[PDB]
Amino acid sequence: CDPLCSSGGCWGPGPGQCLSCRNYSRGGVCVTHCNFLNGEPREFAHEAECFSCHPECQPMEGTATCNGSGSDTCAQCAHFRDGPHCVSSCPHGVLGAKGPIYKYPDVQNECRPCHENCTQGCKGPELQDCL
Amino acid sequence: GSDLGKKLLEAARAGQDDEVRILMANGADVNAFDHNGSTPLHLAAAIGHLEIVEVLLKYGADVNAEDNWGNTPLHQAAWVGHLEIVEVLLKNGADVNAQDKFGKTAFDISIDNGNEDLAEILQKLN
Repeated sequence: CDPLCSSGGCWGPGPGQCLSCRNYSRGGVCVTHCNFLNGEPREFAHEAECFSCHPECQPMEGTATCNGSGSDTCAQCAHFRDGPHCVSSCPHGVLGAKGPIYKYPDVQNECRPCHENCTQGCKGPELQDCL
Repeated sequence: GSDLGKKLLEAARAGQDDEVRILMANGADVNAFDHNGSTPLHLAAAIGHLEIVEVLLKYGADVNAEDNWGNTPLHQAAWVGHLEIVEVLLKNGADVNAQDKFGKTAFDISIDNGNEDLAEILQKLN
């Protein structure tokens, strides 16, 4: 049996062949720990299982990169942030509840609304900022 | 393919054509969706990236997928005036008479926005 299997026992000598893990498991394979502080992809744990952080979470050094799988549970957004979600880009007319949503990124890479009358996007909040 | 589906949604969103091609070659879920129900095809249709639209369609994207509001990618393409994307979606089986939450088709949307070319294309193609 692999040393990462619990006191219970195993069905084969491999890490992915234990009946239960001593510490953590990544896709049914026993591991010493998840990619909490180092490694790729960065991970969080739930019930002793390792799950990947959303790819838009900025990988943090010496601290957790996320506490869940959603783009809203990152410690920091790698690129831009739209409301609670880490996104690779601000909306470019993607449909929302009342039609197309256009936003621009601010100095802090936060997505802010375009002016009501912008049809091709914007680079700021004013009407003269349309396009 | 689930981790790659999340990466696929972001690459399609940012119009990263090469990234999408690499992600599809690695088997990313082409019908994955974000918190708005938007699939990679909805996102590609909004930013106007015709080659991303064609790559996703080649890899089996559902041309009639709906977001949280009942919108198909044809609705998204018509709303922002992407005529060539409307033409490619129609060629790959898009339902021309799919209705949104207000009972409107791509044609009604084009008429409501005064896009005469889009309305004409929709009439001639179907």
